[PDB]
Amino acid sequence: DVAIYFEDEPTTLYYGRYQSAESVDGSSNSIISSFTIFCSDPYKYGSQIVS
Amino acid sequence: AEAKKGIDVILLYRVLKNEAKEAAWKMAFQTEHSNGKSRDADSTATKDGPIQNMAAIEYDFSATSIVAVGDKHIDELDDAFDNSELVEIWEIDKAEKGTDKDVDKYKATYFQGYVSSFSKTPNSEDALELEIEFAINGIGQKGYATLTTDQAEVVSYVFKDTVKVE
Repeated sequence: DVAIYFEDEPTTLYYGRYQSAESVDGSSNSIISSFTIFCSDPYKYGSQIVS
Repeated sequence: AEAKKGIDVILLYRVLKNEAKEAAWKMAFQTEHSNGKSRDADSTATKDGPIQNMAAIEYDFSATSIVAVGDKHIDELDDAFDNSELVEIWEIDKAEKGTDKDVDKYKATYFQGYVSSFSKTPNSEDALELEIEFAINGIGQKGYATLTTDQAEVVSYVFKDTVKVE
């Protein structure tokens, strides 16, 4: 597992890793496709607080 | 050079089963007909550019004329449509003539097919009109065809005197 950050949520933390991709066409040099990430701990953490 | 007129192209018909009894006849009062050919082009995209794969030939045929009084061949075409028999079609061009071994012949093309449409709309102020469509097998063949004297000329009068005809 690794840490994943997104710019529209600057105060969250994610855990997951790459799982699979999607097929791409071999007839062009401009490609649109997607891949899937698998998060097994399904919760979204925040900053650390020590009290 | 000289342009080519569309009035020099005519059509001939004959039912297949009567090929050993009669010669092809000409349908009277023809106005226009349409002949078209096309192929379906399938395009596959590669990193170099489109590459085209061609398919078979599709024929599109149609005819139009004016029904004449006392003409028996329309009945033949109607019967052929009813019983679904084969029909022969000749497309003869009168502006081209043969040179060496075909002195009295014109360029033509040969087809066979069925009849798949037979329509007529009579109104109260016009003349009767007929429209026919065909479905064609195989590929048309090329060659040279023969036209008789009475089917290649137009009839007109000549000078006459001013005395009583005896």
